[PDB]
Amino acid sequence: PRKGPAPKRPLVNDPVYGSQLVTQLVNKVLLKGKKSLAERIVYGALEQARDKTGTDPVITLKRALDNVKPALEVRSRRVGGATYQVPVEVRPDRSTTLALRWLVGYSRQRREKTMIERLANEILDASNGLGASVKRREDTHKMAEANRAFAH
Amino acid sequence: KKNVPHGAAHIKSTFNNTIVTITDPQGNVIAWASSGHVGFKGSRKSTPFAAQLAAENAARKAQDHGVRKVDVFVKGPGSGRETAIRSLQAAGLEVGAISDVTPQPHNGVRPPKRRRV
RNA sequence: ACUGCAGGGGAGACUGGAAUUCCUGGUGUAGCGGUGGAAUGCGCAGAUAUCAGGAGGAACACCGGUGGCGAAGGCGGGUCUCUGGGCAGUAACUGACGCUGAGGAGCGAAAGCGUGGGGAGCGAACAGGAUUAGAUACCCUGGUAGUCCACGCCGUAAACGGUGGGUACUAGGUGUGGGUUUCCUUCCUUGGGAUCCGUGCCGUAGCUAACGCAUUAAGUACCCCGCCUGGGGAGUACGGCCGCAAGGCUAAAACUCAAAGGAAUUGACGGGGGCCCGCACAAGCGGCGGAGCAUGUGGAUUAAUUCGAUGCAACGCGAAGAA
Ligand SMILES: [Mg+2]
Ligand SMILES: [Mg+2]
Ligand SMILES: [Mg+2]
Ligand SMILES: [Mg+2]
Ligand SMILES: [Mg+2]
Ligand SMILES: [Mg+2]
Ligand SMILES: [Mg+2]
Ligand SMILES: [Mg+2]
Ligand SMILES: [Mg+2]
Ligand SMILES: [Mg+2]
Ligand SMILES: [Mg+2]
Ligand SMILES: [Mg+2]
Ligand SMILES: [Mg+2]
Ligand SMILES: [Mg+2]
Ligand SMILES: [Mg+2]
Ligand SMILES: [Mg+2]
Ligand SMILES: [Mg+2]
Ligand SMILES: [Mg+2]
Ligand SMILES: [Mg+2]
Ligand SMILES: [Mg+2]
Ligand SMILES: [Mg+2]
Ligand SMILES: [Mg+2]
Ligand SMILES: [Mg+2]
Ligand SMILES: [Mg+2]
Ligand SMILES: [Mg+2]
Ligand SMILES: [Mg+2]
Ligand SMILES: [Mg+2]
Ligand SMILES: [Mg+2]
Ligand SMILES: [Mg+2]
Ligand SMILES: [Mg+2]
Ligand SMILES: [Mg+2]
Ligand SMILES: [Mg+2]
Ligand SMILES: [Mg+2]
Ligand SMILES: [Mg+2]
Repeated sequence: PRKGPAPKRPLVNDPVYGSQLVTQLVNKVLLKGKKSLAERIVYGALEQARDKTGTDPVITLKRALDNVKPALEVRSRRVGGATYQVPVEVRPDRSTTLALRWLVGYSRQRREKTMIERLANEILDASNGLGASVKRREDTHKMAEANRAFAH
Repeated sequence: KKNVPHGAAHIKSTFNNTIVTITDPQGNVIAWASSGHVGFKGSRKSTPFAAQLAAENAARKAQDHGVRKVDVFVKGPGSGRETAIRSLQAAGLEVGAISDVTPQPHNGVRPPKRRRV
């Protein structure tokens, strides 16, 4: 707004996995107020990841997030008779938000059957550095790199 | 295949481009990489980023010919006028002295008319 | 008249350096140039860049200002030659010889014209590119006359202080240029005071429609000159004078309008300025515009399709119930 920043809301740890990362994940998956359904989907995805890799699911999730988190975004601006992209730094919480959004958005449009297994596959591919979520981060970094001239 | 231990750096920084040329103390050019020579074109050639890229290119090309220290002569109302010096410094060269040699007429030739933009 | 003083006042001759352009040569390699963004353009046959040498023209950074000089237009690189005016002091000289000035004469920015020369840069016309609906423009790349010099012509400018010349008088305050001058004469201070001549700001009386002017009057008076008489038509036609031409000067009428104007006030507006705000944008989430149906409206149709609502602020609105 115009009158400075606004207070942001706090979140509580997830009972089964004592992290706020999975709470943010369920809040990203949540639609139409179906928070129990979103929690079911996230829990099923984490369980499938654990049963397929052996590794701790929240550790796998942190690896995937570290893979997909960006560092420079490309906010657009207009100067004269032309408008061009300006690369700016990304703050950490915005980076986590954007990475989670990318994961869920790209898993929603994967060629599989249920959202649980779609999201599990997307998380595993991101942790390995293969998925479209990682491709998105790489494209963002390339566009921020190919416009360093306009770093005013 | 040359070897000139001490040289001079001329940085011409205009409103539209920047050119860095490295010469021996007698005025013979060694290497000259400029902003357009580095991959750039149009109005991007005036940005300081392009200036420092051109400065790096010229500095390394001259080091390949054996230059260790350059004296700097800058001229022009450009923006990369200091970024080029900084890149010359932190690309493996020591500069020492810096001179200003922008040509100043003693009220000589008539300039072009003022733009009514 | 004498003695000092300040000055880009004027004319002529010679002469200096910075820079731009070009030419010759060296180094050197792929770009340069240009814009809001580009393209035309130049270059790869060796450009731009950089170094040395050369040619040529024009304008004179710092000093430099609000400051100086000139009747005005105008005048600044330096030196020499010739030449005009101003101020102060003295009071030596003449003894009203003054002021203004119809006509007239002279000078008079720039553009323009003639004859001859010169031509770096800039740059009407002209050409291409771009923008645009178009772009005979603005922006870009080129580019002729011209701009420069000699000798003539032209005689106009918002040629402006939008204020004719001369003279006397009517509180001050505060800068700055040129003199003279006691005293404080060292208080070295080149300060203060007094006086004369300039050039600015601010202010009383007074004046003005107001804005403002205000000892440099737009105040108080006197002398002479020019000019005005509603707005257009029109500074135009015809006649004449001048000019090579462009054109300049003197200068009407018919007809037509009931206004045209000057200052200042309140608002509104601005692709003016400053500050501030709103789901205004930004960051997000979900939609509508595509499909089927419901409802309202336009149009069409009908015997009737009752009437009203019509940008935001009419259209699931009047209608919270038309067989
Ligand atoms: Mg002469
Ligand atoms: Mg030439
Ligand atoms: Mg050459
Ligand atoms: Mg050259
Ligand atoms: Mg007598
Ligand atoms: Mg007279
Ligand atoms: Mg007369
Ligand atoms: Mg004459
Ligand atoms: Mg002329
Ligand atoms: Mg002529
Ligand atoms: Mg002609
Ligand atoms: Mg001629
Ligand atoms: Mg030109
Ligand atoms: Mg032009
Ligand atoms: Mg054209
Ligand atoms: Mg006149
Ligand atoms: Mg004048
Ligand atoms: Mg007049
Ligand atoms: Mg008078
Ligand atoms: Mg008078
Ligand atoms: Mg005075
Ligand atoms: Mg009156
Ligand atoms: Mg006044
Ligand atoms: Mg009056
Ligand atoms: Mg006439
Ligand atoms: Mg006639
Ligand atoms: Mg008015
Ligand atoms: Mg306003
Ligand atoms: Mg938005
Ligand atoms: Mg829709
Ligand atoms: Mg629809
Ligand atoms: Mg109706
Ligand atoms: Mg409505
Ligand atoms: Mg409604």
